[PDB]
Amino acid sequence: SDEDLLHI
Amino acid sequence: AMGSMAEAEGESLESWLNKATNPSNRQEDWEYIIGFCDQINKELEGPQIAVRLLAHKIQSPQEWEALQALTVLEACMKNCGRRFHNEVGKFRFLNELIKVVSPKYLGDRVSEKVKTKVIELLYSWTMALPEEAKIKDAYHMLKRQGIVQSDPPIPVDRTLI
Repeated sequence: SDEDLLHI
Repeated sequence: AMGSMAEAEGESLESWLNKATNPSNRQEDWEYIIGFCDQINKELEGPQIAVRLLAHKIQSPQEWEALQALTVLEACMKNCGRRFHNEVGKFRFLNELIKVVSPKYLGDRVSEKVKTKVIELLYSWTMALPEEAKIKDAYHMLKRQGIVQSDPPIPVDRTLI
């Protein structure tokens, strides 16, 4: 339960 | 559906946030800032709700509102324990801060004050919260991408490691 790092 | 966020729990916590982040505030009203932490400490889903609420206020287009939100977020880190730390240490929350500083997202329409305070907090957390692995992952990536060139100076005292 958590999203993936927001790769910018 | 959306949980307690849509219920009285959420409405109450956002009501407390409005007060603590009202852009009319002459200055920081700690009567409302700390009171928000207390509500979080008594609520079963206080941390989950709170961080989503804080993330939203921080992404506000209005400077003073976002800044006070960052102050409340700081207060919560020092007054809401591990249970709060653990929710901030998830990408679900951290990606929201990243949008504030990355030009590919909100980055271009956010004052420099806000973005630097956000950087200072993330960094400060890597020093103070080593067991929150995801926070440095988010920080180092901001470095690896030139958003953060050099670690910033931060407020420190004897209680900080």
